[PDB]
Amino acid sequence: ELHIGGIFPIAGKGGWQGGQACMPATRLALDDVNKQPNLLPGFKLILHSNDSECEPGLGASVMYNLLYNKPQKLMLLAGCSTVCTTVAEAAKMWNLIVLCYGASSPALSDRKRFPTLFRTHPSATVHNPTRIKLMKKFGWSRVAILQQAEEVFISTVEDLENRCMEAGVEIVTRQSFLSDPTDAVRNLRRQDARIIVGLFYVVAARRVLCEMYKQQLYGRAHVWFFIGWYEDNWYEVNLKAEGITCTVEQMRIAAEGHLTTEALMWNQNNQTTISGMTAEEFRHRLNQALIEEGYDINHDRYPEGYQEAPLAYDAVWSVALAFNKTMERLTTGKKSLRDFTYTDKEIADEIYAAMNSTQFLGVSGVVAFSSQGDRIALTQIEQMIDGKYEKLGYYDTQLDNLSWLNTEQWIGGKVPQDRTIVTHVLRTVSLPLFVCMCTISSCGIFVAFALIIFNIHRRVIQSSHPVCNTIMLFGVIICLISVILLGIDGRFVSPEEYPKICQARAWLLSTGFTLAYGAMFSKVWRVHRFTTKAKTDPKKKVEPWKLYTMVSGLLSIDLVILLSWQIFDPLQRYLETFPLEDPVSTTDDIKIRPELEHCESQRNSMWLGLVYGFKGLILVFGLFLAYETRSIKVKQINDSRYVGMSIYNVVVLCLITAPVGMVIASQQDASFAFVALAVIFCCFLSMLLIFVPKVIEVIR
Amino acid sequence: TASIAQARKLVEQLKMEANIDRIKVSKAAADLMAYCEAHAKEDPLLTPVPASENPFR
Amino acid sequence: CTLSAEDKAAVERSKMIDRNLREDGEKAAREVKLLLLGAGESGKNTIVKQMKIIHEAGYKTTGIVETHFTFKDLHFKMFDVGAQRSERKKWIHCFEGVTAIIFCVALSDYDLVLAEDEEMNRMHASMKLFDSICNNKWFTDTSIILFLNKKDLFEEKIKKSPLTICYPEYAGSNTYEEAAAYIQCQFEDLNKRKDTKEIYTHFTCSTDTKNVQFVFDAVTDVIIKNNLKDCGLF
Amino acid sequence: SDVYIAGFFPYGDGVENSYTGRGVMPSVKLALGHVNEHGKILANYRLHMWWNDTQCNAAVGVKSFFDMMHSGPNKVMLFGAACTHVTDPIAKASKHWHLTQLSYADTHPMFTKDAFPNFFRVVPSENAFNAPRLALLKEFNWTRVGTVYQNEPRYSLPHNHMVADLDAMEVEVVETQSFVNDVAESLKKLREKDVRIILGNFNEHFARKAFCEAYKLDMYGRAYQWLIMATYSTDWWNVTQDSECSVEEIATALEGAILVDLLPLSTSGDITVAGITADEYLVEYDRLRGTEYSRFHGYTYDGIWAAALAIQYVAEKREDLLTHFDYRVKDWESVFLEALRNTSFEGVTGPVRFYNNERKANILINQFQLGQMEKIGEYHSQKSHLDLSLGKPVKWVGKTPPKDRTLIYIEHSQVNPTIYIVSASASVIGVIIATVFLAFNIKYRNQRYIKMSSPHLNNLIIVGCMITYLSIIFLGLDTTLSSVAAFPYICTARAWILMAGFSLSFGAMFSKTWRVHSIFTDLKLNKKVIKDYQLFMVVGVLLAIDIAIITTWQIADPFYRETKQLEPLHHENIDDVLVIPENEYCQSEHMTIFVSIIYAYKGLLLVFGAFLAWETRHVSIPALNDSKHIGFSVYNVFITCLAGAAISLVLSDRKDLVFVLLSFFIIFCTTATLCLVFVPKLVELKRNPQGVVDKRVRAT
Amino acid sequence: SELDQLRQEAEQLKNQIRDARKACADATLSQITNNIDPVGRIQMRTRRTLRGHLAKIYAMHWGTDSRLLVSASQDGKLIIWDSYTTNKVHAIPLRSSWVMTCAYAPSGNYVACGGLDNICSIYNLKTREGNVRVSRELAGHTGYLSCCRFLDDNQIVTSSGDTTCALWDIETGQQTTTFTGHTGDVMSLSLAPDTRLFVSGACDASAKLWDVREGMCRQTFTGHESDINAICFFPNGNAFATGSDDATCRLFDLRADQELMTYSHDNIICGITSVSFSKSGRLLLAGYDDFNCNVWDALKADRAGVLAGHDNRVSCLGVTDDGMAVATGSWDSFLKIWN
Repeated sequence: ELHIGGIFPIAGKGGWQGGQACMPATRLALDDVNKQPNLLPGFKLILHSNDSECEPGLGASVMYNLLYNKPQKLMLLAGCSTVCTTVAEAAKMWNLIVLCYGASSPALSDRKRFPTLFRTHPSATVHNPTRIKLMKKFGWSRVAILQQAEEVFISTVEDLENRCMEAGVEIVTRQSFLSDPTDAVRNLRRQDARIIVGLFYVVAARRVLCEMYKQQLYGRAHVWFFIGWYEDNWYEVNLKAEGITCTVEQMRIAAEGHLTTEALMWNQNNQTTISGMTAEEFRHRLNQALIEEGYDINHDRYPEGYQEAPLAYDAVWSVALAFNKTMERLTTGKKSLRDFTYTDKEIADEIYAAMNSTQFLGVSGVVAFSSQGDRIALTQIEQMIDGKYEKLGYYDTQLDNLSWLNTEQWIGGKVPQDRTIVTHVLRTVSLPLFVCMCTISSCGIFVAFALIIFNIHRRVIQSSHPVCNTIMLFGVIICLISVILLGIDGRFVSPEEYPKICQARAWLLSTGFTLAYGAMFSKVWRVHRFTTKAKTDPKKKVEPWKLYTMVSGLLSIDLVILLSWQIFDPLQRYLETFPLEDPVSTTDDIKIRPELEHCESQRNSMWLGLVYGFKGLILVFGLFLAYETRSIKVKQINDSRYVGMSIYNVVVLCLITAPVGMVIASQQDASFAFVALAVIFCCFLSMLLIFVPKVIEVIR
Repeated sequence: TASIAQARKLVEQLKMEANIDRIKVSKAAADLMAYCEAHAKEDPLLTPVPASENPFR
Repeated sequence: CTLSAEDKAAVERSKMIDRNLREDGEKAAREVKLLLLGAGESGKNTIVKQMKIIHEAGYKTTGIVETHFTFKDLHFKMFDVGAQRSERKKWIHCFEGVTAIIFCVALSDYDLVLAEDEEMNRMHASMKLFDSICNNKWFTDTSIILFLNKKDLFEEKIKKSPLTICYPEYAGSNTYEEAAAYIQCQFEDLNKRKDTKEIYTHFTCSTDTKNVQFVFDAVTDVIIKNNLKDCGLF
Repeated sequence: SDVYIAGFFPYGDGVENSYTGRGVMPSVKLALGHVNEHGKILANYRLHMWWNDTQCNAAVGVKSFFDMMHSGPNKVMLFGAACTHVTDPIAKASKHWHLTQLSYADTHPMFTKDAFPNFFRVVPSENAFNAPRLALLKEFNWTRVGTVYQNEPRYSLPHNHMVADLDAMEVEVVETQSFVNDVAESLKKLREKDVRIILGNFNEHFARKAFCEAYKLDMYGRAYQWLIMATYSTDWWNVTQDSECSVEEIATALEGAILVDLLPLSTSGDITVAGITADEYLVEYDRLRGTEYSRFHGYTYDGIWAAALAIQYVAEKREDLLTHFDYRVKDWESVFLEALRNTSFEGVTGPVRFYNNERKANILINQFQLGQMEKIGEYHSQKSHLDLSLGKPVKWVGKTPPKDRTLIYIEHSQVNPTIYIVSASASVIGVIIATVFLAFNIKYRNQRYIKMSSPHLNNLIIVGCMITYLSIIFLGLDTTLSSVAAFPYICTARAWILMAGFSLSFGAMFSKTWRVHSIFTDLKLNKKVIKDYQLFMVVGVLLAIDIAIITTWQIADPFYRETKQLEPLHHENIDDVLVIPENEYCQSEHMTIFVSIIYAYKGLLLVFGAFLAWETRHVSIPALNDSKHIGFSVYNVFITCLAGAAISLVLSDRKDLVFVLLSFFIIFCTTATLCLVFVPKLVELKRNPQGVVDKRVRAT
Repeated sequence: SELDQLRQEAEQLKNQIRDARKACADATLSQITNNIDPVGRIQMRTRRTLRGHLAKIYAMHWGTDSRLLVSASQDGKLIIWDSYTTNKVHAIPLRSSWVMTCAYAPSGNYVACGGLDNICSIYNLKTREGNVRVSRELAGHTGYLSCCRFLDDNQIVTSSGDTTCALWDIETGQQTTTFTGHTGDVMSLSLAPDTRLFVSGACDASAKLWDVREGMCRQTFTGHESDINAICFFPNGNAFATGSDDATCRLFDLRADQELMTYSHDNIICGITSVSFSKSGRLLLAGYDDFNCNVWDALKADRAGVLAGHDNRVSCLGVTDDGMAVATGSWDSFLKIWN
C-alpha cells in the first residue's frame, strides 16, 4: 500500500508552528482520498507523520527515522521553511520527491539545490509587490529593513531590494539579528529610520515589539510592516509573554497601526473543488476538527497555520493524483510504485514527471506546481488598531489592481512621513511697516501732483524757472513709485513676476533719480554759468538750449546704460539661504528653511558698480557746484539757496544710504525701511524747500 | 532899582540879626554839657540795654 | 515751628505783599527810560511831536514833564527837564540808570548867535553842556544818542557863508560831507569814556518814521550791549 | 581500544574549498600519530578518524553523517566541516544523536552557544576580530570612527557586536553603511559625514572593490586609516581580472591599512601538550604536507588534541569503556559536554580553553608597508593584551597616526589692522586740527569777535570733539589686544566716550545759543543774564545724567558678549584642518531698551537745539548767529546716528566695511562740526581785517 | 550912591556881628569838656534787615510810634514798614516816581511826600476804608522840592528849588506864610520841638533860623566850604548839627550864634547826606557817600564807632521818639535797623 512520510511543526519552541492546523487538514485530505474508489484502484494512502517543531535538527532526525525504517517511503511531505530547506537538499541523495506545503522561502526555487522539490505554498516574494505598492500609495521612498538571519527572510529581502531598486525606493538600513533584536533595533533608531519592514518569526516579532516599546520605536513617526500569517491574537502578545519583560498592555500600545500583508491561500470562489466540496465546506470542516483538538475556534480563528491549512489538503490531493497519474506500469509491467527503492532513479523520474504535469482546482485555488507556478495570488492588507486587525484592501499583482477600503487609522489623521524634510519659507517685509511706508509714499505722490497742478502765469513763481521744478516733481513722484515697487517684493507676486518688477525697479528708480538730480544740477550749473562764469559781463539771462541740454543728456545716458545692461544681462531672482530652524508647531516633523529673495546676475554687480560710480560722480560734482554758488544770486533763478540745500541733502543722503543698503540687504525689513525712509525724507524735504516758500509767497 | 532894594533888605536883615541879645558861649556850652550829663542814663543808644526790654531782643 | 498762628498770618501777609511788589518791579523794569535835553530847548525841533505825527503809539508845566508811549511791544518812558535851572547836581544825580540820554543840537544855528548872550555862540553852549553832561561820575556808562535837527536849513545855508565864523581851526573845503565829518569829530572827541560808553549820531530829517525807528534800533543796541557786557562777552 | 571520531573534510579534487581540507589533513594525521604514540594521553585506547569527503555539498555531508550514525565503529565525536552550509545541517542534527562536535576551520558568526549547545570551536569566529580593532582604537587614541560592512550575516553580525562594544566603550560612531554590490555609494556617504577612521567587514572581492573605489574617491594618504578584518587569501591585492582599477591602484589605496587576521601558529616558544613547540610542529608539517597548505593546520592539530583530551576525560570519569556508547542516552552527551568544558591545555596555536563553547586565540595584525604586508604585532585574546612590539614597527605616512575629526581652531579676527592704523591716523589728524583750533581761540581769546563767542564754551566744544575723535580708537580696538574680560569694559568705554563727546559739544553750543536767546528775546537793560559758570554747570549736569544712565545700565544689564560664529572657517587642506573665525560683538538683553532711551533723550536735546536755532535765526550780530551751524551739525549728527544704529543693531559677518563706515561717520561728524563752528571764526580775523572795529556797523 | 551906601552899611553890620561873635566865643568847646572821658566803643548790630525796595532810597522818616517808617524811592512806592516784625503795612503808589522827600505826621494818620514835579502830596492812611488815598495835593513853588516837615496835622513846612521856603495849610490848599531870602537852593529842613522855629540850609554853604509865624530869619549860620546837604536839631531846641560836602559836621548854637565844634576826619573826603542827633545829645549820627556811617561824640568831637552794611550812598537817617533804634536809607534798595 502506498505509504509516504510527513513532517509537521506542531510542538513549538520557535519558527512557524503551522502543524497544529495543517495536520488535521492532512488527515481530512487522507480521509477524502482513501474514500474515493476511482482515485487509487486497490490502493490506500498511509502517512507516517512526525513532529519537527520548525527545528532543522529535529527535522533531520525525523527524516533519518523515516528513511531508515522498514516501509520504503515513496515521497516526503515537509512543513516549516527551515526544515524544508534541509530536507529538500538532503533528499536528492535518496531519489525522494519532497512536497513543501508551507515553505515560503524564495531560495527554494533553485532547481539546482532543490531538484526534486515541489511547493503548494507560494513564495514569500508575493508580499514584495504589495509592500512596494503600499509604499507608493502613501508616498514613501526611504525604508529600512529589519530581518532575522534566516535563508527565507534573506531571500525575501534580496527580492524586495531588487524590486525597490527597479521601482525607485531607497533602502536606508539593513539591520539583521539571530535571536536578540536589541542591537539591531538600537541601530534602527540610530540611523533615523521611519518606515521599517519586519521579517521575523513570531517569537522574534514579540522580542522586536518589546524593543520597540523599550526604545520608543513607535508612535506617530514610525510605520512598521509585519508579516501577515502570524496568529491574530499572538501577533502582539498572546502565547509566551512570560519571557518578555513587557506586559500585554505595553505590547498592545506598541503594536498600534502596523501594516501586515499576506496571501489569501483560500479559494475565493464558489465552484466545487476536485473533492466535490466548496472552500466554505472545507471551512466548516477543519473547524470542527480543530475544535475536537482543543483549539477555541469560537473566538480565535484557529492556531497558527490556519491560513495555510488548504495548502496541506491540496498537497495531499496532488500526491494522490500524481500517484494515480503515473500509469507507467501499463508501459512496463515489471516496474511498479510498490517496488520503488531509494536507489531507483527511474520511478523517481516518473513520479517527478507526473508531479510536474498535475493541474486541478483545490481548496487553495488552482494547483499547477512547476507547470504554471507563478499565478501570483491575491494579497490582503490589514492594520492593527486597538489590538485588532482591520482589513485595508486587496491587491492583485498580476492585474495591478488595488481595491482599497479606506479604513486606515493613522495617528492624528496624517500619514507619517519617511523622513524629516526642510520647508522653503519665504521671508518678506512686515505688512504694517509696508503700509506705513506706502501711506507716506501715496501722500508724497498726491503732494507732488497737487504742486504740479499749482505751478502749471503768476510772475511770483514764474520769475524762477518753473519747468525745472515741474521736472523735479515728475522725478520725485517716479521715485515714490520706485519705493512702492521696491516694497511690494515677492509676497504679492509669483516667482515668474519677480524679474519683471525688479527690472521695473532698476529702470524707473534710475529714471526718477536722473530726472530730479538733473533738474537740480541743471539749475545750479545754469546759475553758475549765468552769474559767476559770465562774471561782470551780463545783459544775458538763462534760457533753453542750455538748461535742457544737461538734464536731457544725463537722462539719455542713464536710459542708454539701463537698456544696454538690461539687454546684455537681464535680471533673475536668487534665493539667499538662511539656517535651519525648528518650526513653531512641533507636531509636524518638518524643518524650516527660511530664505530671502534677491536680485543679481553675472554682470549685474559690475553694471551696478558702474552706475553707482556715475551717480556718485554727478552727486559730488553737484555738491561742489552748490558750495561754489553759495552766495551767488540770480534775479531769474532766485531759487538757488533752496536748491543748494536740497542738493547738499540729496548727496549726503545718497552717500549715507547706498553703503548702508549694501550692508543691510540681508535683513529685508531693515533694508526696505532704510531705503524707503531715506527716499521719502529726501523727496519730501526737496518738495518743501523748492515749493513751500513759493506757495506761502503767493498766498501772502 | 531891584539890586538897591535887595541890598537894603539884606542890610535890614543883618541889622535885625545884630539886634539879638547874644549870650556868652560859656553859658551855651554849660547848658549842653548839663543836658548831656542829665540825659545820659535815658539814652538807649548810649547805655547798653538788655535784650528782654529790647524790642528786637 | 514755635511761631504762633498770628505769626503765620503775619508771615503770609508779608509774603503776599512782597510777591506783589516783586511783580510790580518786574513789570516796571522792561519800560525803557530816556532823558532828552540840549542847549535849552534850542534843538528841540518838535522831536517829541513825531510820535503824535505818526500816532501809532496811541491810547500845569511844573518841574519835569514825562512822555509815555510804546513802540513794538516796548514801553518807552521819556523825561525832559524843561527850564529847570536851579542847580544841576540837585537833580542830575537822581537820573542815573536811564537807558540813554538824547542830546539834540540845532544845525540851523550854525550862523546864528545865541540870544541868551552875544559873547558866545549856540554851538559853543551845546559843546560845553555836552562836556558837562557826558563826563559825570553818574553818566559814566550811559550811552548818548545825538540828533542833528533842522539839517535841511544847514545844507541850504552853508553855501552862502564860510564855516570859519566859529571853527577857525578847520581848513577843510566847504562841503556837506566835510562839514558833517568835522562836526561829528568835534562832538565825539569830547568822549573821555569812549572805552565803555557808546555814542550814536542818529540824526533827524523831516517828519518821517525813520527817526523813531532808528531810536528804537539804538535803544535795542544799548540794551543788547549792556547785557553782553554783563555776561562777559564784552 | 579503537575509539573512532567522525570527520568531514572537503578533500575532493575540484570541489569548492578543497584546499582547506587538503592542507589540514596532514596536520590531522600528525596529531593522530602523536596521540597514539603518547603514553600519557590515551594509554589504553588508539584513536582513529572515520572521515568522509563532503565535496562542500550539504546533501553529501548529510548523507555521510546519516551513514556514519547508522552503522560502523560507533563514532564518539564529530569534526565539523569547513564549509558553513555543510556544518550547519550536521551541527543541528548532531545534538539529537547526543554527539558533540569540534570545528577546525569554520568561523561563521552564527554557531552561537544558544543555538548550537554541542558545537565547540577550536578556531575563533569572526566576532574574535572585534576586540583587536577596539584595542587598536584605544592604543592610537581613536574615538571617532565609521563603519562599512557587506550585507551578509558573516559580516553584519560581528559588525553589530562591534558597534555595541564601541557604544559600551564610549567611542563615537559617525555613520555605519551597508552594501550588497555598490561599495561606491557607501564610501560616498562615509565621506559626506567626514569619517577618517574606517572599520570594514567585507570579503576579499569586495575588499579589492572597496579599495578601488577608495582610490577613485581619494580615500588614502595620511588623512584616512583603514581597519579591516582580513582572512583573505595570500596576495589578495595582487589578483587581477576582478577589479576595475589596476593592481598598482589597489596597492596605492591599500597602503597603510591595518589588517586583522587569525595567527596560524603561536610564536611564544612554549612547550605544547604534544611535547614539542610550535616551531618543531611547523617543521614536521612543512616536511610532511608536500605542496598543500592551509592556514588552519594548527587549529586542526589542536582540535585533534582537544578531542583526545575529552575522550580521556570521559574514559577516566565513567568506569565503563566507550564500547558501551549509545546515541540514545543523554548521559553520554552530558559527560562529553563536561569533558569539553573542562578542556585546558597548550597547543601549537596557543592556550586552548573553551569560554562559551569558543576559545581565545592570538590574532595577527598586519599593515601594508611599502607595497607588502608586514606584521605589526599580535593581540593576545586570552590576556586581552595588544602587543605591537613583535613584528616590524607600525609605519605611518609621516610620524604620527592619522587623526580623527578635523581639529578646528577658534581664531579671532584681525579686521584688517591696516584699516585700523589708517583710522588711527585720521583720528590723530583730527585731534591735531582740534588742537590748532584750540590754540587759535585761546591766543586770540581777548579779541572782540572771539570773546563775543564765549571762548570757554568753544574750548568745551573742542574737548568734546577731541573725545569723539578719540572714540574711533576704542571703537575698532580688537578683542585680541583686550583679552576676554575687558571686552565689556571696552564697550562701556566706547559708549561713554561717544555720549560724553556729544554731550560736551552740543550742550556747550546749545548753552551759547540759549544765552543769546535770553539776551535777545527779553530786551531788559539790567538783566541777570546767565553767566559762564552756570552754563558749565549745566553741561556738567548733562554729562552727569549721561554717566548716571550708563552706570544704571551697567549695574542692571551687564554686557553679555556674543560672537558671530562664521561657519566658513576659511580655506581647508588635505587633512581637513580649518580655523573658524569668531567676530566679537558685545550684546545685552536690555541693549535695545537702553539704546532707545538714549536716542530718545539725545533727540529731545537735538530738537531743543533746533528750536533755539529757529528762535535766534535772525540775530544781526555775526558772532552771535550760530543758527546755521547748529542746523547743519544737528542734521548731520542725527542722520549719522540713525545710520550708525541701523548698521550696528543688525551687525553681521562683515565687521570690516562696518568699521570703515563707523569711522567715516565719526570723522565726518566731528570734522564737519569743527569746520562749521571755527572756520568762520578763523577766516574772519586771520584773513578778513584783524581786530573787530565794526567797519560795516552803521551805528558805530 | 544908594548901592554904595547899602553895601557900606551891610559891610559894617557884617563886621559888627563878626566882632560880637568873636567876643562871644570866650571859652573853647573842646577845652570845657576836655576833662570828660568818652564812653568807649558802642557796638551797633544789624538787628533787622528790611528788604523789598527795588530802587535807590532817597527819603525816610520815622514815626512817633517808633515802629512805622516811610521809605521813598524812584520805583514808585512809599512803603510803611514795621521794625518789630519786618512787615509792610501799606505800599503807596505815586503818580510820579521822581520823589526825594518823605514825611510822617506826628499823629501817624497822614503821610506826606514830594519830588521833581513841584507837588507836595499828603495821603490819608488811617481811615474806615482800608485802601490809602491822596488826602490832599499841594502843588506849590516853581522850584524842585527838597524837603518837607509837618509840625502837626493840616500843617506842613516845605522847601523849594526856587530858594523860597514856605508853610502850607493842607485844608485850604494855600501857603499862609512865605520865607524869601535864601541866596542858594534850599536843600534840607528840620523843626524845633515846638511850633515857633525851624532850621533851613541852602545851596550857599549856610544855615538860617526862620520863624513860622513871622517869616524873617532870626539867625544866620555860616562857615561851610560847600553847599548844604542835611541838617539836624538838638533835642531841646538850643543847638543843631549841620553837615555838608566838606565832610565836616558843624554844630551850632541858638543863643551863642556861633559854631561850637567840628566833626571831621583826615581820610574822609565824602560829602555828608544825612545827620541826626540822639536822645541825650551826646551822640551824632551822620551818613556820607563812603557807603559807611560813623557816630560822632557831640562832646569830645571824636568818632564813637563805625557802621557799615550798605553798598552805596547812605542818603537817609532817622531817630525814633524813644531812641531805641536808628535806621538808614541807602541807594542799594535796602534798609537796616541798629540797636
